[PDB]
Amino acid sequence: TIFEERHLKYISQLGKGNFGSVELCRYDPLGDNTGALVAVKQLQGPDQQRDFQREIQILKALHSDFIVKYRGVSYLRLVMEYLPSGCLRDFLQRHRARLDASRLLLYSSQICKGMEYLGSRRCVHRDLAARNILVESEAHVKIADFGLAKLLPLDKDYYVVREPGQSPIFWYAPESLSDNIFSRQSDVWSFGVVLYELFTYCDKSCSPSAEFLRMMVPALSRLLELLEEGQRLPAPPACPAEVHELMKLCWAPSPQDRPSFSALGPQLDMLWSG
Ligand SMILES: C[C@@H](NC(=O)c1c[nH]c2ncc(C3CC3)nc12)C(=O)N1CCCCC1
Repeated sequence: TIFEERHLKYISQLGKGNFGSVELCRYDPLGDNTGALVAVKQLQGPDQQRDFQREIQILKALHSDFIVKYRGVSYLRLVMEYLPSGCLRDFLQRHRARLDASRLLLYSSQICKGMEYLGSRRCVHRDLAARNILVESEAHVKIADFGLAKLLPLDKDYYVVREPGQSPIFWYAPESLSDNIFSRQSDVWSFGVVLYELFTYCDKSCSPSAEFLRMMVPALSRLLELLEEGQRLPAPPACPAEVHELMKLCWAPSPQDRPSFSALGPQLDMLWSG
């Protein structure tokens, strides 16, 4: 669980995003190109470093088949398993022809259990989106990107963030947009949007962005008015009705009226079997 920097050998960039990068490296103590591939996160500020230390301790404490696996650290860097299939967003866009409704329901279920495990750990993810879900195998996904994750204090069930969110606005719960309030129930909001991503196969032309522009002053405020009015994303083409109903349930105006991940899971399992 401790990796010497000199044995970690740079290959390429996997991702870039707010103050950090993920790289493909080979952990290669023999120096001969035979070592295992790992994904390595690092920062590129005094506070981001503190947040980074917290992100590591959170992921180190997580153990689930549906959460990207922590491998160790190097001292400054976070070492993780490397999933060559990349993110679900690109996987969906590429393998559209092979993934039927069941597969999509299998993914949904797997993400759901993962989120149920996070909630049980008192962890709010804050950035659930298909781009942050990694693909382990054609029938297995894992939640990643804990850079924004917060631990809820025992006394509270919500968290308030001082500075504005830097992710696409179309994934945020209304109370996050208006008051910077994040909770396990704002995660359920974002999960509804992830479901929408799965059943559109993250098609760009019917993405949240594209759909918002079609429904029509600051964009953040417009989106708020639309959601306040009860406007919502439409059923993805060929989307099963029961699955769309689940989205709308995740998109309940008030966080208390959104179902828990533990309630959702059973329902997704039944639809998967249905
Ligand atoms: C989502 C996050 N990825 C990870 O933490 C990964 C862990 N093992 C992986 N195997 C393959 C990949 C492919 C997708 C690039 N990613 C990962 C990431 O890339 N980013 C972008 C940079 C900032 C953090 C979020």
